[PDB]
Amino acid sequence: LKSRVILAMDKPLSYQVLKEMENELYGIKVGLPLVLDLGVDKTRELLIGLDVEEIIVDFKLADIGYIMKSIVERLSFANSFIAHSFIGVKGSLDELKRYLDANSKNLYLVAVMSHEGWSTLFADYIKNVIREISPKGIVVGGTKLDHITQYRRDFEKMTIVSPGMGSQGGSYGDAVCAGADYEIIGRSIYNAGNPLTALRTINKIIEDKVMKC
Amino acid sequence: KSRVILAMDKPLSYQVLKEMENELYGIKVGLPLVLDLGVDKTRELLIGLDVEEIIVDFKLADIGYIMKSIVERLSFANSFIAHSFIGVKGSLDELKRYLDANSKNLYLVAVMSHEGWSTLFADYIKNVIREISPKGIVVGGTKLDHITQYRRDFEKMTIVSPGMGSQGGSYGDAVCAGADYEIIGRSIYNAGNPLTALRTINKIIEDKVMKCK
Ligand SMILES: O=c1cc(O)n([C@@H]2O[C@H](COP(=O)(O)O)[C@@H](O)[C@H]2O)c(=O)[nH]1
Ligand SMILES: O=c1cc(O)n([C@@H]2O[C@H](COP(=O)(O)O)[C@@H](O)[C@H]2O)c(=O)[nH]1
Repeated sequence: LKSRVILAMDKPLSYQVLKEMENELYGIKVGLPLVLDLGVDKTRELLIGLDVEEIIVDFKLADIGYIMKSIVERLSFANSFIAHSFIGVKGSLDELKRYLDANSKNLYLVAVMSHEGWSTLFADYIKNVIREISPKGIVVGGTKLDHITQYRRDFEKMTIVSPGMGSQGGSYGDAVCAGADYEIIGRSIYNAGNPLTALRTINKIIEDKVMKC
Repeated sequence: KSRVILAMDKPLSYQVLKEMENELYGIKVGLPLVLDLGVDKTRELLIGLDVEEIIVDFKLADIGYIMKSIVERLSFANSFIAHSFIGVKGSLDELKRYLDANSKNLYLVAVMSHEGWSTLFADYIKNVIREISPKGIVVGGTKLDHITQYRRDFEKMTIVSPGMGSQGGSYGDAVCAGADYEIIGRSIYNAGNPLTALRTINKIIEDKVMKCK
């Protein structure tokens, strides 16, 4: 089958390794630590040499609209961007969404985070923001499986991406089983002795889990 | 003495900054700047400057591991801004610990300046701030009543307030409402003569402060 993995590239991997990974990943999530290390120019060059379904730039955008737009205009190599939902619509997400739509870029909104300290106190407000903005997708922690299932019910056509797998405790495939489309995986791949073997192993586990699912 | 923190969200010349250094409290480094110049040239530009405080503002809003990875790359700065919404355990707690270990200041975004910022989480945010006990907080200068309220609630905290000029805030009103410093971007860096703009703004702030004091 086809991979459900989005590589969280928060640290550089060699072109050699990434080249082999191309056809065994759904996408790559480009993180701020990576871009700070390589610079925008070299980040773009790196990705140009790669062929994956989706390149997602994730700077966890959470500012006024002007600043979020200023950031994304500098990163045209991405297909999609991640922003927070909690910042709200007027003068923040509305401006960003307008710009991204005008430039044929996708938006993902952070709905529920993976760490224990995240509050789900404001799900009604968060859902309204999401419903209002109408992003391509949302981020829902793979450590919060019940939230994944809840969000999939409340948003049937939404792309759901789920991080917190491996390092943070999520067992590979549980998020997809609970309703996510893709699982975001960072350290368990890029810090592995052999990141390629790590990816191939994970793809197997996910395949197995989904079937028992 | 200046109460202005220059929001450097686009490059300005070393030439100009050197004249500005003695007429500013501090400089807030924005993400578009660092994307443009790269980290190493950002370092070079700013360490070569003499201001009281350099605050790196990438609106930190991730898990602890990632937020720490980000700030470790910009440790020349004195202070960092993070969102309070993301919560404590596994996020802000790890960041605060790391920042403390390195004698860095943390500012938490408490109330944002745009219209879409919800008052719904006011109590939750206050709790996070009490739990973390950061050096300062960010409270929108377009939200003067919130500044005053937050000043009463956290009399010992540094309050910095953006939204002055471009977003409609009148220079000095934020300080008069009880903020220590005002954050100002476009009104200065997009001015025909940024130096003149800053001097004009400093004059306006001084006049206002002398009246509200
Ligand atoms: O709630 C969230 C949202 C995220 O985007 N992420 C991101 O998912 C990735 C997880 O990386 P790791 O597999 O090494 O735990 C990181 O890029 C992180 O910023 C997360 O961990 N939790
Ligand atoms: O609620 C907030 C919080 C901010 O940090 N800011 C920051 O304050 C600055 C405002 O710049 P400007 O004066 O050009 O509006 C920007 O760096 C922005 O990211 C804000 O505008 N509103």
